[PDB]
Amino acid sequence: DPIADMISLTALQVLPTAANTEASSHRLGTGVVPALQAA
Amino acid sequence: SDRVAQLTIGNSTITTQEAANIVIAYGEWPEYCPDTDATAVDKPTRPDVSVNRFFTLDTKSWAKDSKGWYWKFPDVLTEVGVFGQNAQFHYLYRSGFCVHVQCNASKFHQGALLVAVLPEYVLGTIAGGTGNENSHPPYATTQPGQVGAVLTHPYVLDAGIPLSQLTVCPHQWINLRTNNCATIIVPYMNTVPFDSALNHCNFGLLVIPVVPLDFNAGATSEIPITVTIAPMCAEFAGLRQAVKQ
Repeated sequence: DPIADMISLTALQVLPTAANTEASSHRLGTGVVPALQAA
Repeated sequence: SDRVAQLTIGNSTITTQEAANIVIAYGEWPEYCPDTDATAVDKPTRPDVSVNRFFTLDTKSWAKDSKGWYWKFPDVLTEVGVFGQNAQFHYLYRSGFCVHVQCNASKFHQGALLVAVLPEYVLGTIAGGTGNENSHPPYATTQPGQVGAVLTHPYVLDAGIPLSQLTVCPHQWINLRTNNCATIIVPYMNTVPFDSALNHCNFGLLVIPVVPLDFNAGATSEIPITVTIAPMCAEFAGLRQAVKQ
């Protein structure tokens, strides 16, 4: 070869019903912060 | 073995030596709301023993000319004990109830009380007598609180419906020669899984003397009727500040 230079992160899903809610308890820790965002 | 009975729940116990069995309204026991029917997402609070216990409301006096009385649930307890407090601090509420109406006399007295549970007990007025006035019951009549109210026209249950058909609802009779109490276990009934304990009464309790009290002069004349009730499987959700109404 004489000249070397010559050589979607979204998919559909079927969601027939609204998302369920999983039971959760209390979380008391550092490092992890789901409430904080960066709009 | 059917006339004697004991009801123990929380730190309270009720006894009776002259019962006439117990009625489980519509054949269903009270139960916490399952995940399939629930809609509100917050974890409920289920106080257990502090609210599912027996509460004794004021006593009424049965006279030879009494019309009858009624109470509304959960209105009667919205301001009593830890149950009331949870009802005021939470938006949502649900529970069942164990109703125990008490009344004893002597083997010489006579009379029969019909004790029934009528869900969604909506009251009506006499419409000004003539029927041309579209008047409505006052807050004090629709939700009489712990004191309960008196019926003015028991024959039509103050709602244009025949008392003669009230037995189509969960009920027991307190016939003085037979028993001295009535017990009805009521499950939660509504078109929604939870509801406001303040804005909606799920059912009303009616105690009506269908057969008037009678006794010979000389026999005790003060024949009281006491109402003791116990929430069952009380759940609460939607916590916030206290609200009385």
